Formats: sequence, C-alpha cells, structure tokens
Amino acid sequence: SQSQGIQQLLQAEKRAAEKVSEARKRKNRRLKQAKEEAQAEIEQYRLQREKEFKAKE
Amino acid sequence: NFEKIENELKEINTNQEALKRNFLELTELKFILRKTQQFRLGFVAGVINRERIPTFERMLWRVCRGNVFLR
Repeated sequence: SQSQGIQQLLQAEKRAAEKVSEARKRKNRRLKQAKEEAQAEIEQYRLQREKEFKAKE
Repeated sequence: NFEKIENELKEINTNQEALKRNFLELTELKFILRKTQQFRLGFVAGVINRERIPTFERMLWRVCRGNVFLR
C-alpha cells in the first residue's frame, strides 16, 4: 500500500534533481563555449589590427 | 491577602490553561511527526477529528481538479 506513495515521493525528487543538475551543467558548458568562441574572434580582431598597424608604419 | 489570592488564581489559571493547550498541541505534534517520518514537491501535515475525514478528503479532490496525495 503506502510504500508505492513513499517511492513516488523519493523518485519524484530524484527525477527533478537529475533534470535540473544536467540543465545547470549544460548552462555552465554553454557559457564556457561562449567565452572560448569570443576569444577566437578577439584574436582575429587583434591580428587584423596588427596587420593594419604594420601597413600604416 | 485578598488581592494576593485573587491575582494568584487569575495568573495560575491563565498559565494552567495556556500550558495545558501547549502540552496537548505538542502531544498531537509527537504523533504527527512519528507518522510523517515514514515518507520541487510540497506538503502540509496536521491532525483532525476522524469524523470529518470523509468530507475533508472529498473536498481536497474537489478543490484540486482530481489531484492530491493524502494519507
């Protein structure tokens, strides 16, 4: 009888914690990838500014 | 002396009533905790006279649209 409800409550909190923990890990991974892609574009800008400065000189 | 007795009785009666109420409420809480300890969700817990349970449970299943877990 009551054991089914006990299991449903415990498993409900476990299911919630899993989906939220995986989505929080995904969020942090996406923000890290945003910073990495940003730095790649920032290096390309720096390199272009250097090439232009050499040409001006 | 009359004031002493009067004030003692008033104070002691007031305190006896309050303490007896608190004692009975904590007695209910002892049982409530012992049963509840067997078990983002939310919950509430309490005590009622048994004769109200049929109407109480049916109203929970009526106010919530068929969805409530009760023990």
